[PDB]
Amino acid sequence: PDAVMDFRGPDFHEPTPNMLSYLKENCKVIS
Amino acid sequence: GTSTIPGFNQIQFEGFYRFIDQGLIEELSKFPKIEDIDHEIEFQLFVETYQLVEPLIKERDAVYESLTYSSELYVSAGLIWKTNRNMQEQRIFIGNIPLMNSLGTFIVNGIYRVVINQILQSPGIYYQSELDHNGISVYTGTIISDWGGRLELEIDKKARIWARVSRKQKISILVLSSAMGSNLREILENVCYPEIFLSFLTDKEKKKIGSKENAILEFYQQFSCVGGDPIFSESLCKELQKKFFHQRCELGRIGRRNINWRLNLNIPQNNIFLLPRDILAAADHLIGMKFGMGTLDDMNHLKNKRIRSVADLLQDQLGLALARLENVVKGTIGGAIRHKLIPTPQNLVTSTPLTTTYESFFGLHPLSQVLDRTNPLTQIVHGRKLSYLGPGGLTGRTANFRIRDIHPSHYGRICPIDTSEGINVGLIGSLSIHARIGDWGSLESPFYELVEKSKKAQIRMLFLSPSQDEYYMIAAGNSLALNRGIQEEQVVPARYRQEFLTIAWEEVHLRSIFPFQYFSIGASLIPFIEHNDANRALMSSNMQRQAVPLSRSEKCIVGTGLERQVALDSGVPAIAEHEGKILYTDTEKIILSGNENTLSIPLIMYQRSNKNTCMHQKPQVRRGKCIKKGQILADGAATVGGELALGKNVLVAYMPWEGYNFEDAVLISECLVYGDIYTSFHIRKYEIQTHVTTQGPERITKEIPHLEGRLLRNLDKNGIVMLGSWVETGDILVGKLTPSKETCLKLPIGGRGRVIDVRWVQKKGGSSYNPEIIRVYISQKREIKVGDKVAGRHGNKGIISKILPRQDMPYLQDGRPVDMVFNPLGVPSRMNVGQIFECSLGLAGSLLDRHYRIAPFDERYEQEASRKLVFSELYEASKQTANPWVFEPEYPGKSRIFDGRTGDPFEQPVIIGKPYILKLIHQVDDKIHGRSSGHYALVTQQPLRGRSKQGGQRVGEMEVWALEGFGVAHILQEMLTYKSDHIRARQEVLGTTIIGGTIPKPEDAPESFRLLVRELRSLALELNHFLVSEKNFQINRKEV
Amino acid sequence: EIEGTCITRAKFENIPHDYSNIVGIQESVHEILMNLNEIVLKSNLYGTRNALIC
Amino acid sequence: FVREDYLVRKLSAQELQDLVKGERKVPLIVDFYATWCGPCILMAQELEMLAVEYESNAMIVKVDTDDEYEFARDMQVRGLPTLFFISPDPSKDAIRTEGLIPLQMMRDIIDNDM
RNA sequence: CCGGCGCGCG
Repeated sequence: PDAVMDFRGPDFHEPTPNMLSYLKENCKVIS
Repeated sequence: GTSTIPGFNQIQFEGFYRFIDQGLIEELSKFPKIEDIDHEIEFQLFVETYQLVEPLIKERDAVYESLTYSSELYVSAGLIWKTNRNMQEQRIFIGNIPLMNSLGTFIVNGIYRVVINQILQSPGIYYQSELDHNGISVYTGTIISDWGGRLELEIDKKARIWARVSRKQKISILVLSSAMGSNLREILENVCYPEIFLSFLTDKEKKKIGSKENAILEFYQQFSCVGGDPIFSESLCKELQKKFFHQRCELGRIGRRNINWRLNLNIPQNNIFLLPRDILAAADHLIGMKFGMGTLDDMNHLKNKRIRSVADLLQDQLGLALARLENVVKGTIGGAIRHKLIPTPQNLVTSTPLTTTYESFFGLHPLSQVLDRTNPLTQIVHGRKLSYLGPGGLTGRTANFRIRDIHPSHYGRICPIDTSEGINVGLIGSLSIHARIGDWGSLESPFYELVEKSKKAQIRMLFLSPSQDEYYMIAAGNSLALNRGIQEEQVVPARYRQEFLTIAWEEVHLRSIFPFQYFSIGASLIPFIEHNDANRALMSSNMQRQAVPLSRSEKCIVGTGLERQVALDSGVPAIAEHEGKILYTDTEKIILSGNENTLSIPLIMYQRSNKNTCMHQKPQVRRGKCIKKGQILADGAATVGGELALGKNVLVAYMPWEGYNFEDAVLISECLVYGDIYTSFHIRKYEIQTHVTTQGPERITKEIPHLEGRLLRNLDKNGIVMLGSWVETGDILVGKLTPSKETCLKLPIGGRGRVIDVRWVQKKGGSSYNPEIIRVYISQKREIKVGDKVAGRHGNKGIISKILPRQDMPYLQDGRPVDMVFNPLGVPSRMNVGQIFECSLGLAGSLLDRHYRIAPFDERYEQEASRKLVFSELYEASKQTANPWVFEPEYPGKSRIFDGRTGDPFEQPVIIGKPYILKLIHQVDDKIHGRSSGHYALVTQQPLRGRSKQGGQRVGEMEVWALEGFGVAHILQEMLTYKSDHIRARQEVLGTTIIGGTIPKPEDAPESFRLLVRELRSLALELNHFLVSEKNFQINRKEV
Repeated sequence: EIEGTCITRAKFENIPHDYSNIVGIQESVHEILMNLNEIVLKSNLYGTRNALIC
Repeated sequence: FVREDYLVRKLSAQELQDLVKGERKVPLIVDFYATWCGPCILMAQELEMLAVEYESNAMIVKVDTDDEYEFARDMQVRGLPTLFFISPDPSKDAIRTEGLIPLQMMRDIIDNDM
């Protein structure tokens, strides 16, 4: 009843990246 | 999504990223190299130099001060002055491109917006046959282009083929075929029936066919229905090409794909135009199918559909944006040329085309909607909707009755339960949990492949489009069955060719193994859903979207295990973006430091949604705790420990109690009131704007004439209500004077509360006066009351009609009174048995200190799987806690309870438990309305419409029929003349009733009849009302 | 029918409204009020007595 | 701009040999795992947490036995999950732990044995 | 104080 959900567990997708940071990471938006 | 449930916003996330990569480049092309008529000045864009820069305003700032979250577009242009033969290239400014949030929503003018997906008929060739008046079968083949252009090929009674374009414009195939240049010789050889085409060759058509141009002119005559002989010209073909070839002959990449399949053609993919062979090949099947060769096309099949995401909608508006820019430049280059000046490339292009067409796309387009922020469940399900409506789609009146039905191609792609209620039923869908949008606009769901021994099969999870869905034998059963034979010969239910079979395992290709495969988020939050009738599942999904976040939240004892998925993908909780350690925590912020990177995460404190619901976050970690990237840091509203928490676990009995739970009424205890179990915060926003009038701009001041100091007691020196003041109905919020009449902002009826936020802000503009805006936010603590609506997750809704003291409620054998009493008669008619399972298991979990997250359809393991789970957990709680009433061997789940008023037991055992009950937005204090008199409409002079406008109630024609059925002719006249629109008689009724001196008959016409007479006068018609005296037969003209 | 003694009204000094924070205090005003509501007192007498937290 | 989701790095047998040969300041923790092994998922999560805890004071690496089966057999690996705690001092001897040991046990080994 | 569009409730 007091369990905290572990979002890095085997039943979860990969952490959702920041959209702006994802765009900048792939070199699509300049600073 | 091969091995886990995918992100609920992954379709929005991937669509927008596709637009950035390929949508911009594919649309920045096609931009014409703009040249003047003289060809002197040539303006062009260098699309390979296009760039986007990160927005200058932060995403929090964009919504805070009503801005738009967008990024700059900075392509480069080259202007050619052949007069000087010199080139100038500069980084010109094109516009602002809105940016999608990680949650999948845009921000325009400080308003969250969501772009929903659309369903429409996929391009290709479609074969249909419709009966005529006499029942003679008439076949038809229809070409659908990339823009909805329909080219109908029809067979008439005389077997003559006509390429119908409109309801009247009819053109033969030979003229159309020879319009493009198909010589009459080769048309006959490429079909199996040269005779049929030759039989319809009148001597007039042959001469026009013989030459290419005469076919074009005749085709124009039949297509345009214009009297006279047109002259062949280059402009005529271009005019026809835009109207006909541009809209009815470009298939596209998808359109070519289907035509190659349905017409069985080996044509290269790159050919995105309707080749002339396709038309001639289509006529072969069309005539050939008339003789039993083939099958008709299923129009409701999902393999004949496409899905347009935010990628297609944002790219299309860019097609309008740049086409709107070229018309701006053409006027600009022509204007500067007439002045013989050399304009810099920046001054030839303004940012209005891109910025405005995106500003007006979210504002006006039906597929762009305001994000619903009632609770975390509404934030994510709104973005996953599929609609047949919108531009290019059928309307509710337009919608066919065979549509709105469930098609076998929907399984795993469109939820069969979730749909809208009302006229739009069956037209607004919802994506399944595991559904994915393919690369052809088709929906895909994952299936597990069973293959032979000699096959690698590295990944056996393959996503299946509806086109290939039919031709696989897909089973949903299990392999827990053995007889004296072998396992491969055991039979299981399966799907094949849109039907349900029962075949052996050795003939099964794919298995459906995911538990939430066929459902949407709403239906996937219902525990024991397989015991509820599917009719209530639709209602239950809607009610969960209306749940109000409570001032304190708690997790459900019984769930499905999807609550953690909903919490993660909603963005309401705080999720770490970097691994590290927790160093500091408080209400306003959480400080996380990891790998020499120290971040500070602010927490939302008592913020307002678009639905007047409070948003609030509390920390979920302590100082000194190590954190992984992607793990929870804090809990938001309606979220506990990383799970969706929309309700409370309360003690509940299912019995009738003295008629106070009659029909759907709910009897509750005072403990739910003074315990603040169902207390919610509600925040309204009141805005006032300052405008510049002819007499002068509006002024804001504390000093207001003809007002008491008691009303203005909460104002500051500037004239605005003080932060942290308890306002009242009729109190003053913003004191404003219009030259000066009082035009101040007052608190409406029932809005009493505490002022929590004031925003005195100026919008900087190019005028000498800047519009001042004031926003007052008022919190209202609403405990549960009589008339509020509560519901469970099984379609069990009800109104609170009675609140009792705890000593009056029925109580259990441990002496505890129950909190709610529900009518047991609501189960058999509503056929939702899953609520009986949940309440018994919720009681067991509370005693055992356990929570349960149960996937649906647990009877796939064994018969009565839910019964064994609930009964064994009820007995475990009974045995461990020494509470023999919790599990009764005589009648499991039911126990004898006692009357709180007499102490005597009720005769029959009562099913008791601890279910999960939600509090809904539909409640009193937002629905109670009253009116004596007041403001009336300007034209009809009838009382206004709406509770917010202090309007009256309408007595429609069906209510007039009832009054005529009773014969109450004087009640009817009151509601027709001097309570609605008889201006003279309304003022006399107000006077007589205050002196109590009898109301006389109006005897004159109301303003609605006089309004009709004038309108009839405007049509040169006179309508006179005459009274003929029965005494002397004198005709009297009534004033009208 | 059994009566009890409880805290019914608390007065602050530098608070705009009960939905705000105090710098250096981990709990907001709302949490402080909720904690004050949970204090169990005992008394045999009636009347509106006042206490002090300083 | 986007941080990586995993801090434990996968190394080859040759890369691990070079790492062990070279000068080491912090303890080196070598994990042997296989993706088909059920217990290795929990060990993977535990080692991610351990890597988060020991930012620069330890080095966590993993070796897949489906790529270095002979190397794992040489290193006296009898099953999965198997951990090797290698001290920075060459004079001392490494510690092999077999099974899903607790995170506190890993912390104790690193603190008081490496 | 006027109409369209979208979303809902019974």
